[PDB]
Amino acid sequence: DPLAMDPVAGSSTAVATAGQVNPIDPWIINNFVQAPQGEFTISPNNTPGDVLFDLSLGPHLNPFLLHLSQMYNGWVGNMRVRIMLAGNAFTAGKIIVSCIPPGFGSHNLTIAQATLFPHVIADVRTLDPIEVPLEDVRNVLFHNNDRNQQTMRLVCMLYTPLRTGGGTGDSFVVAGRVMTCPSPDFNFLFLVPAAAAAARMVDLPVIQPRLCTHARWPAPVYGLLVDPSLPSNPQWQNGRVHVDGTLLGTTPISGSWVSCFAAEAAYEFQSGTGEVATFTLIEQDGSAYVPGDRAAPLGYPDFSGQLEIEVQTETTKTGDKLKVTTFEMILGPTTNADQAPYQGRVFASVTAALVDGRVRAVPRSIYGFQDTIPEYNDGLLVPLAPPIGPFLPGEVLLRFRTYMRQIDTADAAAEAIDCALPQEFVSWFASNAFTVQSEALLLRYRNTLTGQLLFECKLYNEGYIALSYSGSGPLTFPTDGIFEVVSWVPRLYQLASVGSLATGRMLK
Amino acid sequence: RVRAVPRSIYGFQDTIPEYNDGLLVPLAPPIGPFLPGEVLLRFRTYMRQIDTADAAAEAIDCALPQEFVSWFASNA
Repeated sequence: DPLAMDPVAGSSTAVATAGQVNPIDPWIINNFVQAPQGEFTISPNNTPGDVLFDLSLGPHLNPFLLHLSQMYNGWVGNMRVRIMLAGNAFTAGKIIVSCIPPGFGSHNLTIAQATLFPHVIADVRTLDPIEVPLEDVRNVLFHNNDRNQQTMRLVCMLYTPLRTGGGTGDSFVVAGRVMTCPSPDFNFLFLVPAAAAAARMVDLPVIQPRLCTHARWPAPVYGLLVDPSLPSNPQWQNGRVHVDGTLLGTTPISGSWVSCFAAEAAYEFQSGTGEVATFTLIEQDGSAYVPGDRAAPLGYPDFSGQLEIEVQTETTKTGDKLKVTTFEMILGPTTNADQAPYQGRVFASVTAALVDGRVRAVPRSIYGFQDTIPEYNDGLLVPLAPPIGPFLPGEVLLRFRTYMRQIDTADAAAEAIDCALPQEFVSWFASNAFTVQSEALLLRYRNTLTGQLLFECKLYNEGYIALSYSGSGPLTFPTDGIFEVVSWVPRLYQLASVGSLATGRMLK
Repeated sequence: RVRAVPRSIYGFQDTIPEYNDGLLVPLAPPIGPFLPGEVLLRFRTYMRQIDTADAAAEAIDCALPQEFVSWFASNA
């Protein structure tokens, strides 16, 4: 039957107020084309009341009109919608298409209430299309290019439950299509050169944590956790970057650089018993190191304890003869007391407890690890990326974790070391140099295989991730494991925390 | 009738005294709240603390200088 509505006027309203009244090509006027929001699906997974689609009047409902939209700044007029359903003889059901006037707002409507608006109902079996006029109910003379305007909408809902019979293959869905064309009342308004204007955003790579490279110790990432009893605001110098691409601290691009160094090596004689190698540091790509605006050469260790390093002749060409020695070097402050990576000079000793000229040192194990920064400049202030933070109340740092070999001395055992982003995300942000638009990004961590959402989190623009968690209590997450953006997100955005995954509930 | 002015402090602790011997008393509320990551800006001066073989400066803080106290009470 016809809609319970009176015909709405077109251009006649905005004549004495718009600067121009611009007509459209009559060939568009009645050619039914697939709307940009031209698809939907109904499946037994849907429940009566589910909104299959929600359209709002505007030139954005027709591809042609849309193209013209980029040329004018206003519009007025009525459109015409046509809906199609590709059902079976096995698909029983009914859909409701209702016109919701502007000003009504948003509410949860029961299928019964959906009927109270001018509507059209159709059985999912129909071979023929359904037609519904989308009138331009106006409170104002006309419309401007603004999707913040409240225009009349078309809401399609499942009126009755979809009930497939026969050999019920739940992989069966009814395909729906929406098509439109403008009623001859339609008119664009002011001619504006506005022909082109877009933007961009930030995305993350779909790499699971357990496929990633760790940014502070050169090993795969093995763990993904939060742990309120660890230091909340660590002062990590590696694995630091901002979402905008700004690298901080000693953060290298390559994960092969992480916790490694290069030097010219020699054996001076202060004590005079040549067991101590003196390393004059160079950058690991063989270029000269100059004390600058970071604490040490790129990737130089940003923690303490006693590091066992293996030092080999630098490889320049095939046939370069190689010497390889092991040393222990002390990373922390102690004590009367030499070592200033920042100035370019560190000492290790031949775990006497061979090699010289130019060498490369890689980490072999740690002894007495402590995750605090070494004394980089022998007492003097030094340039440092800032402590990670702040966090809202109840927010804690998301940790990517790997294990160092710690030695002993009658016993080597795994020791945990954490970082704020995997090296792939370090490289990703340094490379994209995204434009940042607000203070943090809302991310979901999801299992893309199973579909399961594990949690939500905040990626602050300064390059660290927060979760809300009250426990006390390291909490560990599956590492397989993809992150997705979001939103932007103000900094006081409240994240969701959690529940006892048990759902059941009783009528009571 | 006398006037008493402070000369030094011994065992300072910046917690309020017991003004009403156990009973509830009228009090300005604790300073706050603060957003997460926000902390109080402190105006600081030093009391002479005594000892007893050793007087040494001791820090004591307040939320606004007295001139700003007077300024707001006056401007309303």
